[PDB]
Amino acid sequence: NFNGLTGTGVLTESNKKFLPFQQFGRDIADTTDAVRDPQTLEILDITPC
Amino acid sequence: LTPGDSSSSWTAGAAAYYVGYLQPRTFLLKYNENGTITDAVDCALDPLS
Amino acid sequence: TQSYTNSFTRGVYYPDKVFRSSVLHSTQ
Amino acid sequence: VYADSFVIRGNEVSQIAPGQTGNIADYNYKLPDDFTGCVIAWNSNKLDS
Amino acid sequence: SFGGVSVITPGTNTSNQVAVLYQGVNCTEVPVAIHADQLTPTWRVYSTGSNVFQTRAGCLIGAEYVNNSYECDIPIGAGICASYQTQSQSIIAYTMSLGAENSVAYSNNSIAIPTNFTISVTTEILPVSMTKTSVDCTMYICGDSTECSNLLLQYGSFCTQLKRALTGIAVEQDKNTQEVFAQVKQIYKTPPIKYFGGFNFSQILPDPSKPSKRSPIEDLLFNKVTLADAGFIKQLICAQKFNGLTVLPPLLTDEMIAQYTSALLAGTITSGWTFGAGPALQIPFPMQMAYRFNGIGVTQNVLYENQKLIANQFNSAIGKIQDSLSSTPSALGKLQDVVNHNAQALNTLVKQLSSKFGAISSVLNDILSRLDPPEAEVQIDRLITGRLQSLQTYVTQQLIRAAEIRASANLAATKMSECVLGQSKRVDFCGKGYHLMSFPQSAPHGVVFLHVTYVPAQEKNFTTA
Amino acid sequence: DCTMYICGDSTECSNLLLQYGSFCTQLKRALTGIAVEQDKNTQEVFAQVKQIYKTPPIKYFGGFNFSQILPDPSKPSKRSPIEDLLFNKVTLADAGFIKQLICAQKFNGLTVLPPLLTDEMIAQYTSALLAGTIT
Amino acid sequence: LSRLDPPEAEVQIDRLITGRLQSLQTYVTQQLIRAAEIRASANLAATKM
Ligand SMILES: *[C@@H]1O[C@H](CO)[C@@H](O[C@@H]2O[C@H](CO)[C@@H](O)[C@H](O)[C@H]2NC(C)=O)[C@H](O)[C@H]1NC(C)=O
Ligand SMILES: *[C@@H]1O[C@H](CO)[C@@H](O[C@@H]2O[C@H](CO)[C@@H](O)[C@H](O)[C@H]2NC(C)=O)[C@H](O)[C@H]1NC(C)=O
Ligand SMILES: *[C@@H]1O[C@H](CO)[C@@H](O[C@@H]2O[C@H](CO)[C@@H](O)[C@H](O)[C@H]2NC(C)=O)[C@H](O)[C@H]1NC(C)=O
Ligand SMILES: *[C@@H]1O[C@H](CO)[C@@H](O)[C@H](O)[C@H]1NC(C)=O
Ligand SMILES: *[C@@H]1O[C@H](CO)[C@@H](O)[C@H](O)[C@H]1NC(C)=O
Ligand SMILES: *[C@@H]1O[C@H](CO)[C@@H](O)[C@H](O)[C@H]1NC(C)=O
Ligand SMILES: *[C@@H]1O[C@H](CO)[C@@H](O)[C@H](O)[C@H]1NC(C)=O
Ligand SMILES: *[C@@H]1O[C@H](CO)[C@@H](O)[C@H](O)[C@H]1NC(C)=O
Repeated sequence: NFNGLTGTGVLTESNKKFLPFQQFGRDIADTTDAVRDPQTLEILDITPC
Repeated sequence: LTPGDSSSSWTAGAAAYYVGYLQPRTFLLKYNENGTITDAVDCALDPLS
Repeated sequence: TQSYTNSFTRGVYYPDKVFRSSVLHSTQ
Repeated sequence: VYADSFVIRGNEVSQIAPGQTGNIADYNYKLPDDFTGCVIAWNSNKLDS
Repeated sequence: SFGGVSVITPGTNTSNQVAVLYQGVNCTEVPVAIHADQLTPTWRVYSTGSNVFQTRAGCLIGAEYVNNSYECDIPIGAGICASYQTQSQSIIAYTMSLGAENSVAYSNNSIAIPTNFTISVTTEILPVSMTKTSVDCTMYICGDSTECSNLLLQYGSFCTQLKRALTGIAVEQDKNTQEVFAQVKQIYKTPPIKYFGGFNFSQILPDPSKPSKRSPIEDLLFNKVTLADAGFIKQLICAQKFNGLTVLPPLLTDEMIAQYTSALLAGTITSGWTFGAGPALQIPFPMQMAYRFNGIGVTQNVLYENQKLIANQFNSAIGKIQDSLSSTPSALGKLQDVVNHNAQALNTLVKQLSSKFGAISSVLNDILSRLDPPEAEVQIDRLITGRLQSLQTYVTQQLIRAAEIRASANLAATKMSECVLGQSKRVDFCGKGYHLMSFPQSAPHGVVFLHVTYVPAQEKNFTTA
Repeated sequence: DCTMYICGDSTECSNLLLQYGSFCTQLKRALTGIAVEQDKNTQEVFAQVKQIYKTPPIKYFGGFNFSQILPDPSKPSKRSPIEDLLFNKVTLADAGFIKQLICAQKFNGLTVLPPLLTDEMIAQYTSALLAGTIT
Repeated sequence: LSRLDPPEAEVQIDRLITGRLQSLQTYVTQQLIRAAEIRASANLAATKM
């Protein structure tokens, strides 16, 4: 429930280059792939079950 | 650095100044692996474009 | 000193605030 | 989140709708067709008396 | 007045000059000049009066006519073809050349008989199978949502058919290689010592020095052809297919296929064509080649008197074929396009998911979480019917592609049953010219034939009665 | 052309169709797949020979009469007499070559491209394929 | 269009758009099958030739 974005999967650390204005990561499906934790400002990752 | 003359109609004269106008166009942009834009081509310049 | 020159390639700005990588997205 | 608040004729409830034109819906108040949200109204007899 | 616009260009890494063809219109009218807000192509860079040429398919701008006759590279139409040329460089359009003019000396009593010949080797490339695929309705359309599934079951059996059809296609694909390759009951083995009367076969037999045990030509073919997804421990775009799209692995891995090819090679270089009919029989190679000449109306004495030269010619051709296959820009077009078509189809199928289809959004979770159900089933219904329509086209085209591949596989099976396992009399079937032999080789989703043929040479006239 | 057929001269229709994704790149790739293929069939059926042969001057062949299949130079198109019946018997509808009333009614994106091998150089292959098989 | 406002003209057009799209898809689907047998007939001519 990262500010919405209901889903399910696996969360793990990433090595992305999220710029200070960059918030959400996407792949070529218009589906989320990387998200930043609002409460810690950390670059997570989402992996399907 | 503001000297006076009557330059116009495709001349060259120092101003420390630039201006341009925007138009509605379609662009094709590429993203580097870092996530940084590096190249872009507009579709309404040449047939090759 | 009004004068006319060429702009070459300049003015590309991020059209969206979503991360991409190795993509060829196109926008109008 | 934005809240616009004004008092109007109660017979123009229909004119308070995206894409709906009228005496006040063409020059006074313009409703974009992409409005998501809700509108709340109530009788104002004790309000304007 | 309106029409289409087409762009003729050479490789962008070679030059940046272009030409423009306006489809079926006359340069007398609006292509003659362009004004602002008058033509949808806004750029008025072309003078619309420089080197204007008229063609039966529409007048062409940006290339000048030449009255020469060359074999043409980029076909424009109505017999007019364009190509790059040096004046200092530009693009020209001209008239196609049907070939080199020649005439014959027919007369009452003159006949021309050849005095020399040439053993030649040509190649042939054929697809035999494609990449299997199996997909899920439940996760492609209504991925991870109970109510979406309960709405999907309401449309009846629109999903059992899709799975059944895809499984049938996969099974037929697995049968194709079996019927093409399994022509031998017993796996043979190469002779222990490899001497064949001057004929040098080391370029096509397996090489035990390498771990994979594949011939050098096989190695070139495997390295040149590049594959995207082989469906092995999938666990970037290859892994982005976690929306329901799988890839199953072929039944016969590329180690028995090598053994099948080696068995066919050994049987055809130690037994001739007997092992295609009954028990394999031993016969020395020069005698086999003598009989294969005997099969085209040439007495065996020529082979027995010129064996050294024949072997040298065959060795030279074998050596040259590897270099020609190596240095060519693109000769394996068919297999590459077979891979590319499937990859593009899957990419389009995946990308179709990010389409509103008239719905408010393309994210099922958000739409089913943000709205009270009565409208949720309406929106989900629109999304479901759109996605189902997108899915049906995929199997519809898959069936046709599978049918075409089946026709090609049948042709390859016939060619291997006829040319390889015996000399073939069908002209222009087993190689240009009179046919001598064939050799098979594997390639990722396909086969390659080396046809060894016999072509006449310098001739002399005589008077006949 | 998708836009011409469906959304005839309508910006609002053109904008709305963009929602349906790529239901038109496929409809253009599929038809250009057919168009390329057709120009390849007429190459395999006819262009078997790399060269072009010329019929000998005197049309005597030991008593056989080949006048009805060898081309007659008198006609402007240099076609053999038999195929003249072929063109008269066959009643072609339209070739789409500058159609400019039913043929003009297809001014709805239904263009008809012309073949690469015009039906004049097709005869030369037919002449070559036949002039070399009689001498 | 001249008889409708933007609100439901979108829907009425949307009824026509899917009407012709499904109609056009039938054309190409039949062309491919027709063009399949010709290739099965051209390949018979080349062999016979
Ligand atoms: C000998 O053979 C040559 C070539 O095979 C014949 O010469 C050709 O004759 C035709 C007759 O029209 C000419 O068009 C060619 O240009 C000739 N070719 C060459 C290379 O000369 C010749 O007719 C044959 N017979 C004799 C008696 O020479
Ligand atoms: C038939 O063609 C072959 C083609 O090679 C000729 O072989 C050449 O013969 C010359 C003369 O002896 C040698 O110098 C060459 O090295 C040979 N070529 C090769 C590849 O070995 C042969 O001479 C021709 N025969 C006739 C009668 O013309
Ligand atoms: C013809 O056969 C001989 C042996 O019977 C091959 O000889 C060696 O083959 C290796 C394979 O790459 C080469 O690296 C050596 O240079 C060859 N030695 C000599 C002395 O030639 C020979 O390669 C075979 N011919 C071909 C074309 O492969
Ligand atoms: C891109 O990332 C690589 C590895 O993370 C790094 O070496 C390189 O400097 C980066 N380039 C940038 C940030 O422009
Ligand atoms: C185009 O040709 C040049 C050779 O000058 C080569 O370096 C380049 O890689 C070529 N382009 C592509 C896409 O391979
Ligand atoms: C095309 O232009 C030529 C130029 O003279 C003209 O004669 C011809 O009639 C035009 N074609 C049509 C269909 O009008
Ligand atoms: C090219 O050939 C044509 C024949 O159609 C001739 O008329 C012309 O003079 C030649 N030379 C040119 C076009 O420079
Ligand atoms: C063959 O001989 C006959 C008898 O003289 C002659 O009429 C005929 O023209 C000859 N053939 C050719 C092709 O000239």
